[PDB]
Amino acid sequence: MKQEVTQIPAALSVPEGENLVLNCSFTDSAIYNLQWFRQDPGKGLTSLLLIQSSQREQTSGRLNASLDKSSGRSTLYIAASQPGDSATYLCAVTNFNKFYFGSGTKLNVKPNIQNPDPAVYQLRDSKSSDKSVCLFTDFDSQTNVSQSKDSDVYITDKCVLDMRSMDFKSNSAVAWSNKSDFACANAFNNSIIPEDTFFPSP
Amino acid sequence: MKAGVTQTPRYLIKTRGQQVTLSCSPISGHRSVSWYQQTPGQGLQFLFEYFSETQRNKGNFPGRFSGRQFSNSRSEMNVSTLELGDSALYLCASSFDSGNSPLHFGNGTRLTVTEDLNKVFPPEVAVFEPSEAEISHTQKATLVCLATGFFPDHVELSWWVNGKEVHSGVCTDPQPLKEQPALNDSRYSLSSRLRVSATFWQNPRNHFRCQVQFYGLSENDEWTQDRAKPVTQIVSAEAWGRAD
Repeated sequence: MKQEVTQIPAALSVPEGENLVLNCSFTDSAIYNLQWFRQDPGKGLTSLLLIQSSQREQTSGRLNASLDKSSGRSTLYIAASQPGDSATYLCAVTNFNKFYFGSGTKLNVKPNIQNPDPAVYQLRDSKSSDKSVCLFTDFDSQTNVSQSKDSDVYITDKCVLDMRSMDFKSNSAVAWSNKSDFACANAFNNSIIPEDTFFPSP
Repeated sequence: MKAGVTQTPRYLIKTRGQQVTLSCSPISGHRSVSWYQQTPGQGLQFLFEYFSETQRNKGNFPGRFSGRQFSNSRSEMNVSTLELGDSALYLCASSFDSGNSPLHFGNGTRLTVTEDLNKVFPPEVAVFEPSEAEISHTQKATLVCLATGFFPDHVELSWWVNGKEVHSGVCTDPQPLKEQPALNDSRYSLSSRLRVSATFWQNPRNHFRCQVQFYGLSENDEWTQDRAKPVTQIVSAEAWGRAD
């Protein structure tokens, strides 16, 4: 028979501190081992757990995975999630003479922003660039950043930085363009942003 | 201190029809070496496993994908008659015994297959200094670095403050944005942020550098365009702190 490995959800966004559940199913129960991995962007895979076909579970740290071989299922439980858990999580099984990987769960664990202070700032032009650059920053993690209506305005998704020695984390998104009918006042107009967002006078 | 799984080369750009050979050295004491192709469109797919110099298991790839293993457990794979869809991260994994011991992965060889080397461009890199309003409102100062117009997506962006690589206060986008999302060999853009205290930014002795390593053409690639040959290179931009 043909092995098929299915993982759900495809993507999971959750607030830090919450427990998480990652599901893996396989249609051919004749496996030797099941393994869970994480993968960060720009990197290879890191083995988290290997469950032998004769075992029902394995634990390391905050991770616990069950295996129900006859049912064709494994569940990875991640307790008390942390931002450093953000990664793609892959389920694989080892069959008699083949190896098969699921398509993954992309996990994003969002920081709790203690004191949101949403604002859109204009960065200084560079003497060596022709772009105008705007920064939407310090919004809480429930805010969604959309793409522009304009194909020549570029907007990134929210990225979390951690100023470690200040115990401070913040979200931001960057917008830029080299078109002339473009201003920071209007850059994020296609996003639902906080009504109290600070727009400094240019 | 102990070496992990190593892979060489890191990055390759080839035209259609060419061939490549990739190498992997397992962790010392591992004897099972496995290769996998990871693409956005098909995910991670098994190529083949070697142990004690012979192929033990194999996937479903056509014969133009081949492998081998030497007596010291190093392994090579080869791909002949390269096609666009062979663009992928080629990952190798070592294990003491793949049947009951964990797989340990390398970081991969990133291969991009393109129709034409004239599609290859290094990044332009710029730094944008912080907003006055940010500094007055928050007592913090965000620098932005933009890397734009590059192809393929073979870049590494890093920040350096007074000559020391920093990760605190940094966030780099996980993936680049396609500058023309509908074209297959569109150029890419990437953004990154470095946030520091206002006090730190206000010291003119502090020096900030955004570094982008771009991995491009070989010295053995022919180049007949007027513009500069897009070889492997570093493109950088910098700033100094500024008082009031």
